[PDB]
Amino acid sequence: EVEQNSGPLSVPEGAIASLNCTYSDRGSTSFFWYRQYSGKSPELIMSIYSNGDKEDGRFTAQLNKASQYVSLLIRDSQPSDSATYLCAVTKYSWGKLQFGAGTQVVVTPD
Amino acid sequence: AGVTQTPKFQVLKTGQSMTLQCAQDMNHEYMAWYRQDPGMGLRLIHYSVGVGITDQGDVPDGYKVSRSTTEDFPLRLLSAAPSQTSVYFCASRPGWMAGGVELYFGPGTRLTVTE
Amino acid sequence: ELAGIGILTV
Amino acid sequence: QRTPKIQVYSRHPAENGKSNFLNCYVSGFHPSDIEVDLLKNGERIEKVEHSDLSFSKDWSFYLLYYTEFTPTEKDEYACRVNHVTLSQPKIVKWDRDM
Amino acid sequence: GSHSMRYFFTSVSRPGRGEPRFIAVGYVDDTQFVRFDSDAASQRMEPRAPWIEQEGPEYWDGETRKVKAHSQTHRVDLGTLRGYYNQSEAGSHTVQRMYGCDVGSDWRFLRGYHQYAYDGKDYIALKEDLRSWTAADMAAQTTKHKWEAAHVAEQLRAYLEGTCVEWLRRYLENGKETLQRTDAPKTHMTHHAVSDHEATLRCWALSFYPAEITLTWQTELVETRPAGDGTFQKWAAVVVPSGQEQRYTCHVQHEGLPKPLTLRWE
Repeated sequence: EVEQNSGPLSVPEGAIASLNCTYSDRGSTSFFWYRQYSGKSPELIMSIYSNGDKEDGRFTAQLNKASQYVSLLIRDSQPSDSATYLCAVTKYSWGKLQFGAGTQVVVTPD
Repeated sequence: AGVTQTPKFQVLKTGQSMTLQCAQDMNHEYMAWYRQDPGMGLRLIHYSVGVGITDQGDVPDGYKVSRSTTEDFPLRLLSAAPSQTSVYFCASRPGWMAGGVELYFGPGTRLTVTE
Repeated sequence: ELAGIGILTV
Repeated sequence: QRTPKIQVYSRHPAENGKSNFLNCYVSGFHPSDIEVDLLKNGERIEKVEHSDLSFSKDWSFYLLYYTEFTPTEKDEYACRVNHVTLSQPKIVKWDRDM
Repeated sequence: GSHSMRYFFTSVSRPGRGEPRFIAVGYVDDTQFVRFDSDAASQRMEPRAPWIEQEGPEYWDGETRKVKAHSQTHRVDLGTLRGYYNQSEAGSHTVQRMYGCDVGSDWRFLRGYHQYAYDGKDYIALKEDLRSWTAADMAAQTTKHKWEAAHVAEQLRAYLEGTCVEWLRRYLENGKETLQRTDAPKTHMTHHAVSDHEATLRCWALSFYPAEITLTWQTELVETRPAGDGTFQKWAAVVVPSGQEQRYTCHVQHEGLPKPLTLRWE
């Protein structure tokens, strides 16, 4: 069970988009965010394993294993970041990936 | 070149049968089929950890797969039902022992089953 | 408790 | 290749007629293939337990071999170890104050 | 009052004799608490300590699954490594892996480890920052590139600073009677003449835990050894001119002692 708010989230250009996601299996080890443009295919943009923050480009992922939530931050939001962002959680390398329904983000022109 | 699927769009009448192609030239040991329905996110149908090896996913009923080579992983619809109306994604990656983590997805197949 | 990630063939 | 290091000793200070344990501690060797025997008057003792194979920071292996015994005045105990790095088996005799 | 959890993995190839032998053991400090042996009948993680047995089937299911995965990768490792060094199939070889974490007397993360060896030599190792690798020779470099690209270091770092530490604390608590004990060494001294003008003084430390100890004459020094019942032994010797026995003192330092001991021939 991987839970996400469907949205849509309406965020102004240049602002910071704030997405989050909760999972039920405490033993989960691997956490991912996939991006899916409308009518297209999911594509991995972030992965995170340790508690705290991880930072890659305009993307920041945040993980709290204690509270069992994982977050994604998008800095310098652009219209071209308008998509659905899927949360993905598995346990161990060989574990089956569990996908959330995704949150849609709409980034409006300045 | 990534992952290719065939066809990208398809309409079917109830009871009809169809095979969705999926090919990949990256020598990935692992391939899998997913379906996306509005508001649910991705559900695993079948997957294959290697040539000749396949196993059932979250929702395998009504579907059959084979894995004769590394490159191909076709999905057979037995008798199309309206419930099977969805978008179908093929995905692949190296095996986990080799460091495979990211799933590489194909373009998707939009499939409509009419009554 | 063993590591469930990061153990890979050389 | 690294030759085994051998210690023979008892779990408790030895007293004639008191139950004890005879130990043979081998360490610092490589590879892990090794044969360890506890001897009583020059012949092999049969009921001999051993620890599970582990190693140290320098990657060398170590094992504890041990058996229950009751010391007497006449009986001589020793440990015999054979390993690829040894031309002939090595025998360490049990001196009860070492 | 620092504590550690440490796992050791050994794989030895057996040319023409089937599967490689695989040996895994787990330690909390100087105390072993789990093991797996590919040659045993159970084919599962086995308890080796009374306090780990309270764990339920999910734990054992999890550990058996991971330890099997460990043996699979090492099985493949032997084949791969034989190729990297251009060795024939005719000989036996060894690969070894060790990893784990240390916590301080406050049970906060202290340090982390992960090292790999082939035939008893350093092959590749995670540096202290847990963010980069130390690769020895030409062959290890290829593994380094592969593991860099696969983000292995990020994964191991998350385990060592997280899961390893959290569980290490869990073990310490559950086996507190076993693991958080200080058995002070029981000491005594031995005297034996080695000549007409000189004698040997031997200082004994017995039945202590943990293994860490300091023996000092104010020298023949054997390495600390297990007693077999969960305690350790050590002694130290000096050769002394006969008659001058009283001038020498043995000094014993150990966690279980409120204050260090001093012993002279008496």
